[PDB]
Parts: sequence; C-alpha cells; structure tokens
Amino acid sequence: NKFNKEFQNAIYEILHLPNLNEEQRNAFFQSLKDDPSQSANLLAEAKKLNDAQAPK
Amino acid sequence: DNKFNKEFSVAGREIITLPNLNDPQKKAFIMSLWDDPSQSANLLAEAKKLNDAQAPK
Repeated sequence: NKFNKEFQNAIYEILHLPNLNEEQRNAFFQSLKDDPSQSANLLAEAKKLNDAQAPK
Repeated sequence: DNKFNKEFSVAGREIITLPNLNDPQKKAFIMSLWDDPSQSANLLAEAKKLNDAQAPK
C-alpha cells in the first residue's frame, strides 16, 4: 500500500476495462505517468469511454 | 524520465485475464509490472505458474 489508492485503482481498472482499444489504454497510462494527481479524472474518463464503446 | 513503455499494456492484459489468480495477486503483479515493464517475461511466467497451481480441481 505504498501507492496512492486512486493511482493504483486507475492503473488496474484502465487495464481491466474491456472496451478500450490498445491506443486508448496506452494513452491513459501515459497520462497517469505524466500527472498522477489526475488519476481519478482519468479513470472516470476511461470508464465513460469504455461505456461509449460497448459492441452494438 | 517519464515515457510510458507500452509493453506494460500487453503483458498487463495477459496477467489481468488469467482466470485463477485472486485480486491481491493480480494487483501485485500489475504494480510490479508498472514499476518495471522490462520484467514482463519473468512476471508472466510467475503469474502463469500461479494461475495453474490455483486452477479448479
């Protein structure tokens, strides 16, 4: 538990989300590295993107 | 030194979809991989052996 909870959760959940493409995942991970304070914003963004990309 | 190494996404997706790991195991492998993605082959081999050892019987 040395990591910030929101940081670790964003990494795990962005890896877990099934409807992100690979480029989107990699972009979220680079953004997390760029600015870890943005972890909760980035997770919320990734979840909205995931839900917008469910197969029809 | 802050560039993201996309090897993390590839090996990370392989670990996180191993069906028999528990959540603490997945999370610890993933954070180890995040800290050094160059270790992907070693971590995947460890994770896959654990996944087998914990397969349903």
